[PDB]
This record gives sequence, structure tokens and C-alpha cells, in this order.
Amino acid sequence: FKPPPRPDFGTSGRTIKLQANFFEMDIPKIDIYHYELDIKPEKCPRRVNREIVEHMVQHFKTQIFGDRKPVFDGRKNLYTAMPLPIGRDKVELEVTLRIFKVSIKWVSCVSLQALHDALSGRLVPETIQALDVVMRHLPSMRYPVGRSFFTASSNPLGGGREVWFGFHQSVRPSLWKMMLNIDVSATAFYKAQPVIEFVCEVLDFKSIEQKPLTDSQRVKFTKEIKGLKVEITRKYRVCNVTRRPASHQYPHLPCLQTYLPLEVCNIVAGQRCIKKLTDNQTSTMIRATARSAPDRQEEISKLMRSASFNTDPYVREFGIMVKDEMTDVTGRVLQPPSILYGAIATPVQGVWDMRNKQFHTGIEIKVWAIACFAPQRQCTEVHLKSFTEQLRKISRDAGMPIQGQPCFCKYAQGADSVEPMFRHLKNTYAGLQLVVVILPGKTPVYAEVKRVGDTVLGMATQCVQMKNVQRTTPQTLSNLCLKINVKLGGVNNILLPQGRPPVFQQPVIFLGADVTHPPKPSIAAVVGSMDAHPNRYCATVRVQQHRQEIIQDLAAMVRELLIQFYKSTRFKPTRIIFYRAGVSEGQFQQVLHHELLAIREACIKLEKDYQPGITFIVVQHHTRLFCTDKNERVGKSGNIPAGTTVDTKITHPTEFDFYLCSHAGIQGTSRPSHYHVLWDDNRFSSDELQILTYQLCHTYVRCTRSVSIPAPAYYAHLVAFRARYHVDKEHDSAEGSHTSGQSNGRDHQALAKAVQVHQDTLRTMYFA
RNA sequence: UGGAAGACUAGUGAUUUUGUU
RNA sequence: CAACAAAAUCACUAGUCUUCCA
Ligand SMILES: [Mg+2]
Repeated sequence: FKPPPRPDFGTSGRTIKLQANFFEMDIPKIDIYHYELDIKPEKCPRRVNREIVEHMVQHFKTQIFGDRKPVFDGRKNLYTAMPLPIGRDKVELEVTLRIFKVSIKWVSCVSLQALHDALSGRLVPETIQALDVVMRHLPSMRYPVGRSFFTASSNPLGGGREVWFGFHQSVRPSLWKMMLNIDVSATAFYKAQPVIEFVCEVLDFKSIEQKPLTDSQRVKFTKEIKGLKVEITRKYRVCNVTRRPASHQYPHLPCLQTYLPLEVCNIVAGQRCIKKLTDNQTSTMIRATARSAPDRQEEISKLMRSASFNTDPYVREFGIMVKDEMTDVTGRVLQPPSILYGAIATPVQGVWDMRNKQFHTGIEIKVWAIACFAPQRQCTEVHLKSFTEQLRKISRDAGMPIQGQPCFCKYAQGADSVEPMFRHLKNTYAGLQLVVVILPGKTPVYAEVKRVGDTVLGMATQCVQMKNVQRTTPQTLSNLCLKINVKLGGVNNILLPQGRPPVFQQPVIFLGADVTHPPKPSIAAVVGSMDAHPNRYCATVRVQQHRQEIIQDLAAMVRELLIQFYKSTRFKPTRIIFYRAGVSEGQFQQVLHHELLAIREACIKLEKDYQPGITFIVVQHHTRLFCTDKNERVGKSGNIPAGTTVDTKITHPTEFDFYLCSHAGIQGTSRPSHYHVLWDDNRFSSDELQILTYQLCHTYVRCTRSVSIPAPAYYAHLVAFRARYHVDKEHDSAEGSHTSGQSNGRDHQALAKAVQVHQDTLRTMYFA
């Protein structure tokens, strides 16, 4: 039903001063008059319409507009701080800049007093849209493309191109009052200048002084220059650039198309590079624009102050004022869970290592095989011997002792060759635990391998690149053994028992789920814990409707996971925690209605009188956050430290939600995960639930580092990814076609039974 | 397919306005 | 008050490039 109110703002963790790129407000309570306008010819651009409106205000200033500074959305909506005399008869005018006709009609008055009332009641709308239209009308003229301010910055990229900068804007509500926000997002420009400069810089001869050019020198300038307007050093447009020079079509060089020389013509300035560029030009701007988090905060702080909207009367007509400094917040660092190995590790900065640490319950690998598909000359038997030696060494060091040589090794080619050999393997060796596979590149047979590995034969198929075999390193094989161990039913590590909050002091199951869509089936996966720590997650998966977000068959999946938990522990979980990734903000009211009830239904199916406490959470932008203290800047990227939580001055004013930056920022500016708590029967405090959501980011087995979202969610994502790798035989066959519309039901049932993982594989974390 | 993460291109959904019902 | 089409914003999802990790 209704999502719960915020129980409290929390107290646990460190204290850090933090800065969000939002901006404070003044928001006067005046009523802005809003009118509707019709402009002919309607096909003209919005910027041309705004220019026509300005020209009409200037031309008809005597009796119609006066000194007013109206703001126009571009097509229909116009706004003013004072009423116009046009109310409410037919008003039409003409403008000549190239001749246009316009009309004006008054609409209504958007009251900011209603905005103030909604800010402290009526739990807020025409008001926000009108404010968004008003707040960036004039600056958008400085950008026709875009609706944001620009700076007239110079920086030659290549082939006659340059870079000019500008930042995009937004306005969102928050506690007390609204908040404007700015984020730097720039573009690129094709250079405009005299054609002599094009011959010098772009053609790049020995000097200005040449001849009918070859392909490369021509394409350096002739191909790039197409698309720009030109004038006399007479407005014209470039429609073609000919390989044949002006003499055959400095006329002896390649010319532009009517034709123009290269000595008395200047390209028109102010034209942004509209066209999408070649692959080589994608990194030409990153050569001079690769920047980190401080090189976004500093740039925003410089440019917003350089704009200085408060100083100009032309935007102070409405009286709206925005503070220069960006928003200040207080953040808290959640403590990390100590990870216990069969050795206690602290996830320091969201990273820990397997140095002198072994798995909690290792698996003794006795009978194991290798199925190589790389070329024999490129991957010889000595390479396989070296890979075997390093794999055995790393597995021995990790508490998963691989014993002796592999019992089987054969070279093979073709995708269909995996199925017989593996069958023969399980026919010729009993107790075959591990089945290593070697594949070069993105070959399709990998999918076939997993289609033999998990679905039908039930063997722990592990795959590795040819380059990794040729270039084995300790880290690669360590991370590979980390998933080989859980593929064989082992347990890598467990959360420390005493370091967990009271939610863990009773039997509890931590469900998680995710859904992935095609680039036909939409795969929804649900994972559930199987022990009290937990580390071992059983997985269920269902193909469902195209692009559907709702997990249609969640009740049966939760029933299966609860049955497995009861059989594994002979106890019923008194609490249920259900994470849910992949949900859009517009669907929460539906999701909270549906999936929660289904979970309850599963409990009703497990036992008549069974009633645990369910917690329903959803995990998810432009809401960048940066440090304020110089000492708190971490690493090369300078991102906020891992585990920081923010739940004040930028989040929802009433509902329970919080931003959490669980993962460390390798590059750029990290996007914190926004956890919106949609339901809480257990009535967790902010501290306990935030600590739980942060600690479940460290039960992830595929690597020893903190992940962005909790392990129950990304495990469902991995299960869906593996199920995608698991049966579309229309593409596999030479041809595929049938009566679509009903036969896709047959394909759906086929996918359902194909993704039904084998029993030997069902009881272990194959999805690693 | 050793693992994690942030820049561009494209699909689904929620909302304000406009046109139709 | 709801659906379809257009503009804008927002959130997810997918692809192409790109950075780091013993
Ligand atoms: Mg996902």
C-alpha cells in the first residue's frame, strides 16, 4: 500500500562534510502569468521562434510588450512577471528579420504561493514545468541546439575542429524549498575560418603555397569541411566538396560547391558540430577532456559563478534568485563487515585480497579435465601444461587442492563438438568434478558449452580466454578459482557472526531479484539465501513477457527458495528481506502492490500459520556528489570514499530513502546507488537497515571488492545473464521461420525447460 | 569469457504542456 | 478523470567505445 514514512535520519557512522551540485533558492511568491502563442510557419525551429518573439517585442514595444522580458518555451508556452494588454481578444502580429506571423492569447497564472503551500502540504505539481521553462530561457540563446548556457571560449582537435564548453541544467524539489542543479555536458564544433587557414592548418603542406591533391590530404579538409555556412571575408551554404580542383571543376586545390575559391571566403562562425563523427574523432576530444570528479566540481563552481544570473535585470524580471554556492550536506560512513575465511579481512576502501586466505569449505578436486578449442599451434600442449601448473598452484594455495594431472585432454573444433566429448567424459570417468574449457575470443561455442554444462549433463564447466592461458597471471587464476570453488558447491567466505545487527539474530532469508530485457524473452531471476551467514544463494529464473518489469511468477520462486531453506536448515525464516533491482520510478506503486503480496502468498503456501516480517527495498542518474574536505579526496579519481550514505537535504522529504556509494570510484565520478525502502514490516531503524544493505554488498563471491548494488540483486543479474547464455535455435540453425504469434508459446516452454538447471547443478552456485 | 567501474548510441515506462478521442 | 500522437524532463534497460585491479 503506501510506502512507509522515514522512521529517522540515522546516527551511525562517521561525519563528513559533502557537497552536492544542487543549488539553493529564494523562490519569490509572485504569480507568473502564462499565455499560449501560435507562430507561423510552424516548421521553424524553436530558437528561430524565440528570436522572432524577441524581434516582435522590440518592434511592438510601443503598445504591446513595452520593457517586459518574456520567456518562451519555443512553440506554445510564454511566461511573464506582469500581465500583458493582449488579454483576452485575438492578437496577431508580423515580424520581419525571413517573414513570420505570430499570435498571442492569455492562458492562466501559475501561483508560486501554491508552490509554497505544496512545499509544506498537499502531499507538488504546471508549477514545476513553468519554473523549468522560466529558469533557462535566456541562457539557452547562448548555446539553436540545446537549452543550456554556453561560454564563448583555441583548441584544434583535428581536421579543422574545435571544442567549446557548456553545462546542462535541471530543477528538482527537495526539503523546505526547490533546488536548481547544473551538470557539465559539452559538445564539439567544426572550425570556422578563412580557407587560407584551412589550407595551412588542415591541408598541412610545407607552407601556404599546391596541386591536385591525393586522397588523404583531400579528405583531411575537403571531407571534414562539408556542412558549414560561408560568407565573404554573401551568405552561402556548402553542399559539396569536389576532389577535382576549381581549375578542373589557389584554385588548383580541391574546392567547395556554384563554387567558391579558397582566398576570399570565410566560413561562418558559431556553428556547432551537428554531425556524428568518425571513430577516430571519438577519442580526439578525450585526449584533452579526460577529467575526474574534482575536474567536474571545480568546473561547475567556476562556470556557474561566471554566468552570474543574479546580476542581470533581464533574468531578475521574475525575481528568482539562485545561490552561488552549491548544496552542502552531511554524510555518514557505514562500517564494513568483517569477512571471515576458513582469517578475518576488513573491506578497506571496498577492496580486500586473498593473500594468505583460504575458502571456508574447500572442495578437493580429484578427477578433472580440460577441453581446449584454441589452435594447437597457437595453444600447444606445453601451454596447457603451464596453465595446469598455475591453476593447480593457485587452487592449492586457496584451500581447494587440485590433485594430479588432468584425467582427460583433447583438441576439438566446431560448436557441436562440445556435446559428445563431455558426454563421453561423464561416460568414461566417474566423479568428474571440474571441466575446464579454453576458447579464443568471442566465439559462439561458449554458449553451447554452458548449454552442455548446466542444463543437460550437469557438470561444473569453466571457460577461460586463449589470451589468459597464454598470459596467465596470479590475479586471473585466483579470480577463476574463486568461482570454480562455488561451482563445486564450496563456500568461499562468510560474514562475521558477531558483527551483524539484531536482524541476523533470528532465522532470516535475504531474497533478491533482477530482470533483464532483450536487445525476445525477458529473463527475471530471483535468488535466496540458504544458510544463516549467508554465502550460498540458490537461484531460480523465469522467462516472461517482453519488456515486462513485474516478476510474474515470484510466488512459486519464493516457495521453492523457502522449501530449500527449510530443508537445508530445518527452520522457517522469521524475517524476509527482498531487494529488487531494475525498477523504474514510475512503477513502484505497482511493484509494491504486486510482488510483496506474492511473497506473502508464498508464506501462505509454505504453512497455514506462518507469518514473517517482510522488508521490500528497491535499488537504482545525474545526482553527483563530491567531497568538501581536501583530506577526504580518495584515489586518482578523487571520489567520495566507499560506504558513504546521504539521507538529508537532497533525498525525498517524507519517504524512507537514501543514497549510498558502496563501490569505490575507479574512474570519473561515481553514481551512488539510490535505495528507496518501499516496505518495512520489521520496523528497522535507519542505522540497522542501512548497515544491512551496505553489508550485503560484501557477500559477492566472484571478486574480493565491494560492489555497487547488494549481492542478492547482482546475483539475480548474473543468473539472468547466464540464462541468456543458456536456447534460441532459430539463429543456431541455418534458417528459422514459423507462424509467429502462437509458436512463440512453444518457444517459451522450450526456454522454460532449457533454463531448468540440472539437479546436480541446481544445488550449487553455477551462476558465479 | 578473471573481475569491477564511467563516457557516447538505441528501446520500455512515469509525469507537465500541446493536438485528437 | 483516462488512452493515442508531438515537445521536454526523469528512471530503468540494451549496444559501441573506454579506465583500473597482485
Ligand atoms: Mg540488471
